[PDB]
Amino acid sequence: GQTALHIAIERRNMTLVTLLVENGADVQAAANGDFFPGFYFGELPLSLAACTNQLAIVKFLLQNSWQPADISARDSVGNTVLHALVEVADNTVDNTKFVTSMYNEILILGAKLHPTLKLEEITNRKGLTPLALAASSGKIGVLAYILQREIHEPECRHLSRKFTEWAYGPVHSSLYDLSCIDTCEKNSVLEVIAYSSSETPNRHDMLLVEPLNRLLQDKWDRFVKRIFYFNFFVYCLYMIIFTAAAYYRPVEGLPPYKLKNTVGDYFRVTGEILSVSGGVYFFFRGIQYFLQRRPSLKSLFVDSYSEILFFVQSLFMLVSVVLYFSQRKEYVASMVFSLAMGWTNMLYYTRGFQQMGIYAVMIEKMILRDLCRFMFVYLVFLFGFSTAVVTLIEDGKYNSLYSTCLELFKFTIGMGDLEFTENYDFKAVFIILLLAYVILTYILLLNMLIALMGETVNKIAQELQRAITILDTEKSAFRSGKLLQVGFTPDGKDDYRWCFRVDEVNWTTW
Amino acid sequence: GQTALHIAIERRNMTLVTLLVENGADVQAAANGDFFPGFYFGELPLSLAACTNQLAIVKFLLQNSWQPADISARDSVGNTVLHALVEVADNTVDNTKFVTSMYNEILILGAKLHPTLKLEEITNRKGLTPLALAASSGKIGVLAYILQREIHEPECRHLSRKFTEWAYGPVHSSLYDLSCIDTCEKNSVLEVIAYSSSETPNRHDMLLVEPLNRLLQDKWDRFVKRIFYFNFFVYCLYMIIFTAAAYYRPVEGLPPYKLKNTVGDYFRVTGEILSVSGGVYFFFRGIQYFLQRRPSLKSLFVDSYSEILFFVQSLFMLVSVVLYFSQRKEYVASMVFSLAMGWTNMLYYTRGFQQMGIYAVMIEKMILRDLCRFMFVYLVFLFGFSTAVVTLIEDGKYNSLYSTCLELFKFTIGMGDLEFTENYDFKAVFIILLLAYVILTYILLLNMLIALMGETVNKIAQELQRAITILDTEKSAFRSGKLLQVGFTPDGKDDYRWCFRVDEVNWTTW
Amino acid sequence: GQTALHIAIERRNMTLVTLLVENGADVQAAANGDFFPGFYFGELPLSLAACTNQLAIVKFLLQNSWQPADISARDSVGNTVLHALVEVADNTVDNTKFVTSMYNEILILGAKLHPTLKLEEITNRKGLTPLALAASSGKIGVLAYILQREIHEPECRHLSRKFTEWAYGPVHSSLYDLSCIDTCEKNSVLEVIAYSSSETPNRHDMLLVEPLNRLLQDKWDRFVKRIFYFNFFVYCLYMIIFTAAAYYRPVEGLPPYKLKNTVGDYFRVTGEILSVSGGVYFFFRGIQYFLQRRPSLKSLFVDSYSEILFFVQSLFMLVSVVLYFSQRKEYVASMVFSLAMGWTNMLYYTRGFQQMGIYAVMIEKMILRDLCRFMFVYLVFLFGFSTAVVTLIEDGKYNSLYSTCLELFKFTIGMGDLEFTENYDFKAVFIILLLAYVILTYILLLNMLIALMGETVNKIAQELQRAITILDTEKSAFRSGKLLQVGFTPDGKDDYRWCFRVDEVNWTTW
Amino acid sequence: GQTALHIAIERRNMTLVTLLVENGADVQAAANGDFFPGFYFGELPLSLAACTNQLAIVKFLLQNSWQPADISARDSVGNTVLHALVEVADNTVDNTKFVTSMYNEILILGAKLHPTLKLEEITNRKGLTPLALAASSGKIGVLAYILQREIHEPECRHLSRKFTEWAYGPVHSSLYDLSCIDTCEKNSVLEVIAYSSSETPNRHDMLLVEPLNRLLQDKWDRFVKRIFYFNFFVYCLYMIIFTAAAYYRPVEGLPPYKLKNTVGDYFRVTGEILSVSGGVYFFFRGIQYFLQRRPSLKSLFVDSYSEILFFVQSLFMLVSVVLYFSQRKEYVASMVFSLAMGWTNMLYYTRGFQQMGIYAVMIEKMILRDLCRFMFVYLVFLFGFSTAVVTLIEDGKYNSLYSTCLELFKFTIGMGDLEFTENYDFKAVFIILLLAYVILTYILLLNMLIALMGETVNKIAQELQRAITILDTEKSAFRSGKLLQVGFTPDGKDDYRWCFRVDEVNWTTW
Ligand code: NA
Repeated sequence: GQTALHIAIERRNMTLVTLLVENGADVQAAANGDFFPGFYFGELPLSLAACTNQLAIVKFLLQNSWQPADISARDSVGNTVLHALVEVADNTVDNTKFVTSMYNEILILGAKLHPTLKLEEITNRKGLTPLALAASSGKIGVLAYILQREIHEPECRHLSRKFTEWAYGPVHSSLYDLSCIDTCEKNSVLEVIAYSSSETPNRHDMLLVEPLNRLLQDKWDRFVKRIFYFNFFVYCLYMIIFTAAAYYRPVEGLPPYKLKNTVGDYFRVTGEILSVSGGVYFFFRGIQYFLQRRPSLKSLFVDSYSEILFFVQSLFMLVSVVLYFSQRKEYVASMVFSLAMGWTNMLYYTRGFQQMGIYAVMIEKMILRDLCRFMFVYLVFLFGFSTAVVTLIEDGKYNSLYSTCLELFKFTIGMGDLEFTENYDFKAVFIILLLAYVILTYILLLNMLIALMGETVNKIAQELQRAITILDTEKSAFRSGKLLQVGFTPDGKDDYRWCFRVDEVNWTTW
Repeated sequence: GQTALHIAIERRNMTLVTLLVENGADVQAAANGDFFPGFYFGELPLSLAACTNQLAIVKFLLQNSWQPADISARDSVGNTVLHALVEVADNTVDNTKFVTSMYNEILILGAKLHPTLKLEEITNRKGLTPLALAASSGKIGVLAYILQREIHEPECRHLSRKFTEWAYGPVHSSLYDLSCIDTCEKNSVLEVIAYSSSETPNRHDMLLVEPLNRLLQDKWDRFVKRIFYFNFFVYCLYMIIFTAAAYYRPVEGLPPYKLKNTVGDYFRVTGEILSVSGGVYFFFRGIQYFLQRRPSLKSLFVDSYSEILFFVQSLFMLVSVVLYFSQRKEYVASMVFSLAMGWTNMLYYTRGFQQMGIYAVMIEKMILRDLCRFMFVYLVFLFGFSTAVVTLIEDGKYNSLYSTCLELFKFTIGMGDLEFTENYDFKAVFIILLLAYVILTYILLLNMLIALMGETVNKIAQELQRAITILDTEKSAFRSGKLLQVGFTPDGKDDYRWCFRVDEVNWTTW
Repeated sequence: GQTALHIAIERRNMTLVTLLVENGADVQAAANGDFFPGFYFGELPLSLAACTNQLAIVKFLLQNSWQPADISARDSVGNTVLHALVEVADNTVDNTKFVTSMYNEILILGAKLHPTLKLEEITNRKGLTPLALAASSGKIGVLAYILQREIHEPECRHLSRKFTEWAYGPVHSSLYDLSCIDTCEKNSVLEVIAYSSSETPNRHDMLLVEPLNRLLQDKWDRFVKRIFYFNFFVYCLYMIIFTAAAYYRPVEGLPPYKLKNTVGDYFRVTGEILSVSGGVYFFFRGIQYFLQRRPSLKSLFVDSYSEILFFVQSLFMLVSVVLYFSQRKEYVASMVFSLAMGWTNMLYYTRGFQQMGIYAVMIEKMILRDLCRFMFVYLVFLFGFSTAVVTLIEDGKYNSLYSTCLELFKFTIGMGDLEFTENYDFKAVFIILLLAYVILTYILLLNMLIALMGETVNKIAQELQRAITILDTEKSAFRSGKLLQVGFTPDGKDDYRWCFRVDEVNWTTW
Repeated sequence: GQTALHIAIERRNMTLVTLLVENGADVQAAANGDFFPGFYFGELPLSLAACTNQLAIVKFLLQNSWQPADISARDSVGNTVLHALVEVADNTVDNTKFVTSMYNEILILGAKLHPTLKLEEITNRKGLTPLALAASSGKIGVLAYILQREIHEPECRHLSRKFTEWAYGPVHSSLYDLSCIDTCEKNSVLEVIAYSSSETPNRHDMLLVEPLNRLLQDKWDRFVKRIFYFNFFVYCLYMIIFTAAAYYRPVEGLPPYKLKNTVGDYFRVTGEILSVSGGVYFFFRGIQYFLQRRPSLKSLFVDSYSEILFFVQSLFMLVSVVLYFSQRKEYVASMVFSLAMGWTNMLYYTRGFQQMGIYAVMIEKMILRDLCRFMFVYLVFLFGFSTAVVTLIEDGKYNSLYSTCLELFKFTIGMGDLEFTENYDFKAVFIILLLAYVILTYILLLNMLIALMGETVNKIAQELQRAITILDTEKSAFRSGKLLQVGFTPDGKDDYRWCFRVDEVNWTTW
């Protein structure tokens, strides 16, 4: 699908390009090769020039007597030259510098040639703006350049995003464009950075850009602290009510239980109803959370490992209700399961409280990454050695697998047991096997712990929990801007862009 | 409240300032704006010039035909130009360099114009000298510059603080001004650095400046070692006497106890009186310590966590006396409480003894920061799981909460208990709950310990206990200087400033 | 054995060398001194010049009217000038640079003078090419230079190994010579790097050179994943069959056991036959592995510590069979030993699964390096203290060594025992000895663990498991190349060298 | 005591010094001031000039028409100019460079003016050569310069210490002067570095200088390996004999024991005699070791902590003999004590065996530095809490201190005990006290371990055991040189200086 102009752009023989354009060959068309091993640039000469160190060629292409190159052209994916430039970024110092410079130059040139049109709002077929993709794909450099972009040339000042409302000696106040940042209402940058599954390279590094962290802190201190505390208090109240109702369970038999006229019975019924309603609410919240987020199965356990616990607790409560209305005695078992699991899940609110711990990330390094491994290996060892031992046994209580495993389990943990290291032949063989099993398992545990410590030392000497907490609570006085005035457009109309006031104290470069 | 001269100082159009002053507009007045978002400089043109890179403007302002600018002017807060310069410091290399240079230049110029006056002793309304505020607010750079300041120009040599009594080849001896350092008797710098609540940025970094550490070591080796050892010995004697008196408590009944003529009874009465007197003394010492220090409630536990223990021990002893003189049998309980707590508090003297341990700071990282967290979480888990278990129980001894919690406590710690994992339905449910509880609690403990180790490795690869011990013991042969002679004043009078002899061995720059 | 030309080469008096050669003295001969304290260079003037900063002298020697120096001469060891240059490399930046430059220059010059001959294929008496020795002896720099060598001069382009099939803007594809790399079929470089005993300096650092890692990954993802999973599955199946057969062992007496017509008996016989066949297969695989590798006795335990376990398991199974066919009752003991050991050896497949753990190298730092040390020291302590204690004992059950050691063992581990700290004189002496023993042993354990952690922190902050797994499984759709065309030889014949396509995305130096 | 010439040397007015010397004032005399706050230079103008950046003045002083300055003058301490220069060194890069240059210049000048005299052998009143003091006082730079000193000027080449017997291309062999290094027979440098108490700054850093480490390794591989192994074997034999003799102790009563004619009795008597002789030998070796070393009391435990153990073991054996020949039954107790302690002391030979452990220095960081601290604190806690508890007790078995402490000891370690948490009032008080005691003690232990790990990580990331082992075994085929020839003296006599051949492979600077 390649055409001569594409090769000339690649060869950069600007004489040949000028000769091809002098006849007026073409300036758009498109490449559609399977290769286009491969390399993607937007299947256009405009994008090809913009992406491969061509300022002269792109300047010549965008406007010319024979056939001006439309800058608003949308490709099969809708990849505009700006969106293609975003797609090509690779997060390198030289590459980042060059791509930011190219973005600036192309934007200013397009504005100067066509001031009425605004290329920033252009979106692809998927329905994403170039900044939205820069955030989704993890392009830190392009995002950093855009979020604090500024233009110092008349007739295109409107394209800038950061300004300086007033400067005073050392202190000077700067304004930031929050449009498409806090509430884009469609694919807000914060939302995309937060939602996006955990494989993007620099999800954490992209929430430290200047406006974002301050915006999150402002939202927090505005309302989210109160929302979080209210949720914590109401959850504690619900758990206390559930515990009180479950403690006073009647022992007559085979529910349902008939209401007896008394204050205690009325209170018990009220508490039962409230607990069931709360469990039902949790079930619905979890199911619709899953519906609207649609996370990857791989991310269910690595991420969002608390919502699953809440959902299964709700499942336990619902199963308890079902068994309660079926004349069964296992409703109590299900109820106690749910109660204990809720008391455990109360830990979710440990966050939002600095005092409770700053480095609570080892929970994820350990409750799965090492606990599950150790349990698996230990169970395999248990089964194998128990089978060997029971095979060695002649008769008695321990010629069965379960009895032998239950006691080989006891020896290991120091509970010990009644010494059945006796009453059979091959005494030395049995003692040797027992020693081997106990040693090996404790060796394995010792390794898990050594690995934990060795990882934590540099995980803590090499390097956002609230960045997610704030958004989730927000999505359980929510503007974060005031519609300032930053001049006018190419036309003479007041421009309003939800500026976020920020003031920094500086004491040099006066 | 801003006036044209203020703007001109900000704009730095020294032509415009010269024109404004040529008419003789004004050179003092004051700014009083709510803003004066904000920025503080001393609400004067003199301070404004001194604080914002103006040497020419300040030189022109301080003296001029039309209206010389009084350098001794005191503002609403009493902020002199020097005190304002101290207030503006932000602890940056360039900012520190500039502010120190400005301080030097302004001091020398003011001395030259008005040699009789001494601006250093000037104090604000609060009653603090500029050095005192530099120490209180945590301005390390300004303090470091001032403490070892020196002037190499005749007619202003008196303003210097560091000198060179005699230089000998490699070795040369320098003298340091200790006025307002060791015993200012009002707001001594050491005292301010020590008292100041724990939020100042660099309280530790400000006790390493050259004179201070040597001064503290000299005071220590002079007297404080002996004072500390004497206190330790007398406390041990008192504790031994108290233990001996408490051991021989009579068992007759319902004090007070009538004196029986015998040597043992006389000794017992003497010991009881001495112990009560000591407890009373501790109570008074603690109460008046609290009165004269008035620490923040937030700093009671983080800092001064031993004085609180001593005070509560004294409270226990006093309550014991009160119950003793009321015909009650709980005086023994209170007495044993106080005795045990004093034996524990004996640890306070572990400091002052290098040999006992250099890195004993983990006490603070752990006895509160992790012990309290773990206890809280473990108690919550205990309550929830015990309620669940007792709800599951049908009848018997363990259908009560306390009996179940007392045994669920025993399983966890390896004491175990008589196996009540029996004699009821839902056996598997109970065993599952028990396993969950035990596991979870030990998982939590394992995390606390991992966090401890991971924090300690770099707390000990990244970075004063005696700096506080020495001052406190001093405040339970206390001069640290000898009134040397360092020349004369602008007048012809001998100058005495409590020089502290210091000699350093150097082998370069000859 | 040294001759004047050798000294002149050492002295570098190129005038004297030219005068010696003008008469036509000689250009080959050989040195044979015991010294040739010592220094090896290939016992030739050609090699001596090439190895000691002589380009002019080597250029003059290789060709001259009087006596051209044959470059293909082979010495007593067969050390060609190229092979000698490889032997002299010492892995230093300057030395590496110089030796690579000398190799390049000598190769190109030899090709230009004698294009028909190919010096690369030349091999020593041992039967190794220069690259093979560079890999065997651990010469990283020479290997790195050779593996990605390239020549930019006509008439010798064939000597190059790396090419550029097509370059496209940023992306450009390069081809690598895999001849003598993947399957040399004689002494392949990968094979030599892997086999070579563990004393070579940089066995790990030599498997990161550009082509090698990508080649290993390609082989893995091609077939080795499937081979490994198939082996794991079949081993699990065999172990399950063995366990099932061993569980149902009859209890009649004194094998062999007569076949009773029933489905269960048929299945039991089938399982027994399969298990014996598997053990026999493992025995043969291990013995022939040892035969064909012939590792050092020192490397048996440090390396290949799993094959030994498999072999001894097979030995246990064979001994079980032998005792089974001899009317003995210890076949069961041998069978259970083999069963347990196989269940343990199942851990070998933990590798090949990232998820199970990345840092599983501490196994080697600990299962031997610390476990064996601790066991040895603890057993010595046990023997000494038990002898002392039994000597102290007067009469009773514990006047024998075994009874005392069995109980001194119990005290230490917290099992405790029936308190025999009673019923004899010198009570305090016994208690003191017991305390000493217990303390000392736990002190020793505490040290082993401290050393483990202190080593692991920097072993994990300072710095291939699959590099060996892949080769071993390969040697349990195996080409890794496609016979590309890279031009022609000095003659006009198509050249085929098993190119490995590789494409790298680069965004600079255009 | 200062004289005008001293001041002029200090002022460096070489015109004034020339004028003072023109009259011929004096060139020796001496300073004797109490100051000579202070600064020591050798109380001479020659030493003063040499020590304070004076080459011109020292050159003028050493020789002049009026009064040549004797360079061999010895002061009150005998401080020659060279010895004074050694004394003044402070181990700084600039100071080290300058002092080495001054030493070189003064030595060469003194040799040229007076070639017959040799200033190196000059010794102070204490009887030490300048190199000996450089080693004793910890002057690393001066020692490093001297040990590999070289002079490239005829008529003074003899003063050099390092030479080059033969250079061959890359490899070149250098010879080192071992006189006064290996066996000075008086105050050998190695001996001084080893003996010297543990306060010298860089005892370790001074055993890495080029000749010393190679010399130690050569001595080791020559004989010390065999000596060490022989000692280990003979000690093991003696311990086995002692254990066998002690096992068969007769039980008749009240030694001495009459000899009964039998092989067993003869063997028993032989073993007893051998054991007593060995203990006696150890006692004598230890006492005379202490006599000839005379270490500081502070260094007895920090250093040489194994010789003390051996000596006390010998004391136990001797006391056993004494009680044996006095008709007492405690000879057995003493014998078992000595036997157990010897079995423990066997650990001393763990060194000399790399395999047993490289980082076995934590023994010293822990067996004293933390074990003793923890034991002390724990015993204090034990006493205090036990006194409190026994005071609380009313009657029964535990109204005595020992019974209560013995059980409060048991609770802590998990042995537990028969639950006496019962049968008295103030139940809650007792339980609270018990919890407090147990917690506090385990908290303290946890801290000791945390400190251990935190210290070991950087003690092992920041930085000789055999350096001491080798010397001690040597001092339980001992030349290490061969009397090479290195030219002649200023006279025409062959010079012999025990050269140590050393050859280094170098591949640059040809
Ligand atoms: Na136990």
